Amino acid sequence: CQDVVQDVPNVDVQMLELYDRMSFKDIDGGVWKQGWNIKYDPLKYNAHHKLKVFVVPHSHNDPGWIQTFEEYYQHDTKHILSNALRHLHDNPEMKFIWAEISYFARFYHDLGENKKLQMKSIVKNGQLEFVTGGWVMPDEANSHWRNVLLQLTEGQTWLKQFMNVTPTASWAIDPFGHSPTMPYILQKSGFKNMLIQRTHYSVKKELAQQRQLEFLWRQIWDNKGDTALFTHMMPFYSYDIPHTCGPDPKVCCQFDFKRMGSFGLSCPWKVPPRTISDQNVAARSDLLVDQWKKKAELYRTNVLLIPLGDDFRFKQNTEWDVQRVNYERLFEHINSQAHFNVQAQFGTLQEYFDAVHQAERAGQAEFPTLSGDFFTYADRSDNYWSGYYTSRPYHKRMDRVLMHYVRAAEMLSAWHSWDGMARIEERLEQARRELSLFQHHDGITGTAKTHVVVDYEQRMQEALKACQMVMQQSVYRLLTKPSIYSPDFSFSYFTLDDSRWPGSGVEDSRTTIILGEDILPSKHVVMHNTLPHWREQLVDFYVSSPFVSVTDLANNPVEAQVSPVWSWHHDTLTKTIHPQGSTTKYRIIFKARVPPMGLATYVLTISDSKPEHTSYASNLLLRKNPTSLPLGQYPEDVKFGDPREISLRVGNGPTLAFSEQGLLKSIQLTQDSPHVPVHFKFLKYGVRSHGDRSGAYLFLPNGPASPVELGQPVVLVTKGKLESSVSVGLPSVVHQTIMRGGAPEIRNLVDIGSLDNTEIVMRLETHIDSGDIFYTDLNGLQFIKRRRLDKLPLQANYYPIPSGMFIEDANTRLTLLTGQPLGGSSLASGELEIMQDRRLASDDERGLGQGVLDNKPVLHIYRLVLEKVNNCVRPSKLHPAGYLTSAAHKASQSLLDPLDKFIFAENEWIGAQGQFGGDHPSAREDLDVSVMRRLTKSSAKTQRVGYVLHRTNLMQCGTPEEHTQKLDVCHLLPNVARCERTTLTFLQNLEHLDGMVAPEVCPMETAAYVSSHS
Ligand SMILES: O=C1N[C@@H]2[C@@H](O)[C@@H](O)[C@H](O)[C@@H](CO)N2C1=O
Ligand SMILES: CC(=O)N[C@@H]1[C@@H](O)[C@H](O)[C@@H](CO)O[C@H]1O
Ligand SMILES: [Zn+2]
Repeated sequence: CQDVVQDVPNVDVQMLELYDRMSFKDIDGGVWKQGWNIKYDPLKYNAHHKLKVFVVPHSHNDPGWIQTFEEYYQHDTKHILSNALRHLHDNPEMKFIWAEISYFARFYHDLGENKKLQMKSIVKNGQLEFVTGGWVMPDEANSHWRNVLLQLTEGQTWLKQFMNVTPTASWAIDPFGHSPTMPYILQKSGFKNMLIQRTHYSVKKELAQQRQLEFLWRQIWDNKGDTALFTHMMPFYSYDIPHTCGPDPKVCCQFDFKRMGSFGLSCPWKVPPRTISDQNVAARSDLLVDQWKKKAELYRTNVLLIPLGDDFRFKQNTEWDVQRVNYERLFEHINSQAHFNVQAQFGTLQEYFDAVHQAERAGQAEFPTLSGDFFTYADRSDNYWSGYYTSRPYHKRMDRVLMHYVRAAEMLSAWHSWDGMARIEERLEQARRELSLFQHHDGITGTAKTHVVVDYEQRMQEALKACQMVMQQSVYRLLTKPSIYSPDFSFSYFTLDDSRWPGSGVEDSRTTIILGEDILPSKHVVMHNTLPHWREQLVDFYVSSPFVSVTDLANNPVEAQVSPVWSWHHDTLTKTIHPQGSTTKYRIIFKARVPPMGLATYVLTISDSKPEHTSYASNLLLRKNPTSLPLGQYPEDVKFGDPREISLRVGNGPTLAFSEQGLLKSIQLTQDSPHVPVHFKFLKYGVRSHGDRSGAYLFLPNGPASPVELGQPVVLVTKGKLESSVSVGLPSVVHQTIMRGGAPEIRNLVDIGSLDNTEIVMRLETHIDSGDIFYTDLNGLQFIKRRRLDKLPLQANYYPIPSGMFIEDANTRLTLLTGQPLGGSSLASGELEIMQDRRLASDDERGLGQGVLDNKPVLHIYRLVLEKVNNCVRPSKLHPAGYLTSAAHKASQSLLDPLDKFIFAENEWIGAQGQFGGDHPSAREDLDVSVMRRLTKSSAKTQRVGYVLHRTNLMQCGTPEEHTQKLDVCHLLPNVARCERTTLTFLQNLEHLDGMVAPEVCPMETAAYVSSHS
């Protein structure tokens, strides 16, 4: 295993270092506004060294943006694809590339057999080529690597089955910034080449000047280079035709033949395109070839890539003709005029890459190596796209919840082969596809129109229902005596109970377990643990009585804690935000111990009085002029008091101190240790009255944030043996700090209401000597070192916080883990801040046509970990990466993949069993079975189950952490006949594993295996 901590990779271009050196000056470079006047030696080419030009026709189709997926399909895409089939069939030399498989699949299944055969033929002959082959062209900032792989697999699996092809070249022309997580996954999925476009204009200029636009992109910790994937970065401002033929858009626009009038399009540079004729082809070619030759000066080979397309292009038949015939005339002239020394033709992306590498092997070019990412993107001036790291936070949080339900549903149902009548495969396919669709760069990014966001939400809601159905049917089968099991595939044996989504204060949807002497004395509940190691975790349920006790299936009592059900209300009358307690609903909390990738059953029983093993939390409402708070049967009376600082400590864990406004002020790890200053504070950012306005994409603050006026907020303190908390009703936010014995959990019920042109940020102020350094993660896969640059505006220092961020000095580190992707940064030494929500009144001129005024209450969740790290073996100062500690990683897992809770629906569960998976290996803490999915339907003689195994890297800080069993995924199911290592998409076998054993992976490595069973 390569060491991912101690060896600083030696690369030609390291983005953090590059950023440190760059001046980022935004000067007018001429026709190429953000570049310079490119010059080339005409004698560079001759009959012995020609310029090979590949014009690649394409059509960018958004699976939702200003119209819904289905709306675009009916209005544009089905026509584009139908005419593409016709035109490519009739013109053998014409080419076309396609990226979004969600649309292709939607179109394909509506075709007759005659057309399906014609389609298979033009793909087979190379005219129609799929690039990337994912369900969508995913966002690369907010997306979790697990979902990026999910959507890639959904698209490629469909392609292999129906088109018999698997793309090895990726095309990403629209994501707003790019992440190294992509080459990571692609390289492990058979890819050999990739292309990106949206990168900071300053970076494009810098790399173009050194001809480093094509590079071998390796991971920041990879010293050997085995993760390297050849990458091509386009050099200009856009992927449209005016910005892809050469440096001068005024000239290139003349070669977009759809802009002549009848199509309702024109050239903003004022010179229209002109139909090519024998009388002007020489002058036209001279202009075009000159553009090509200038673009060619930016690359290292004599092979040039010229994309030809734009949004939803190549729709009308007349459009196909106008682009094809005119370019055909240019090619004939150019290719026959020796003095040009050019050979131009229509081609595909793979053809371009193949030619480049043939040149490379001929020794005409040596490519540079590069590590780092391409955030935060800016397309012009100070317009940085850091706003979408937070836009529509409700759906960003929903993405993470569905991510987990999909994993749990596929895993729980994978243990058995199911009858088609169970509709398991059906429901799972829908769930995977709806979540996959949302990975689109206008989905999770929060940059779509309001009705399109509603469509995505509806689709995800259906996906959640689908996973619940599969999950509960699975639990019933896994925990019911075989000879008793009698399933009704349409029946709900269990109901999922989720305490954090939509969340308290967002939607009152969780069911209360109703117990009563005259109705039902007890109820069975089941917990599921998707993680490959034993796990204990407090779980809670709503019960109709406070006198409830818990036991496991062996009837052993389990220590429990009952607390009231508190809900906050903005009191329209008194004009205050205060809590109300339930008088008929209570929360029971207890620790559930669940096997690796397994299940554990518990029983809740009612009694007339306080049961021996159940304690009751105390409650303190702090504020002036309080009123009574009755709680029905609740044993203890609520206490009151004037606002005052308070301190709490659950178990033998950390001691937390709070201000009189209910906000964290300090943390004391041990009774010896000092009270470390850790202050939570809420501030607001505004919008400029002059210049450009912030919108769904852009973050253009009107200076540093200003503190939110808190007034005298009401604070509620709940103190219990197992769980305690401090909640405060602040303007726009009900802030809660929960303590269960270890790292505290933070929950924010965010309701920005009608506060227009306001962005709410949560900041942590400490004394940590972090300087200008901080760390943020990329797609929940790796942590990259960031350096605050004062030479760049505030918004440029904001980065995606998909799962976590941290700051540290020689001895102390503060890590904030998130349960949803949001934007954040460290604007000053010792600080950390993350945006909660943003309501913007205007459009930010990027095509959306609206501001963001559809905010809705959302429950954001986090874990705050303060740790001493002076004893940890950390990377040297020059290393571009950072790594979490064991505690921080486990805290992240508690947020992203919590235990699942099921409540038995009926009154009696006959044949109920107490546990499943007790014999499953409890793997090392840094190892995870990211995906478990049965790949075969019941009718297959040889059953196949695929597994994706990921091992992160945790810092060694002096903790013995030992005794754990080896996990061999290939033996998790009986009767294994063979074990093979496959690409991450399970589509290609790479190794036949001897002994049928799947070996564990190295730190930061990800592997996929498929076990076959007879
Ligand atoms: O013409 C445009 N093309 C891209 C779209 O494809 C869309 O997904 C982007 O959000 C949006 C970002 O500006 N886009 C445009 O305005
Ligand atoms: C779809 C089909 O049956 N056609 C075959 C395919 O099975 C085979 O894998 C491929 C090799 O690339 O050659 C095609 O002609
Ligand atoms: Zn797009």
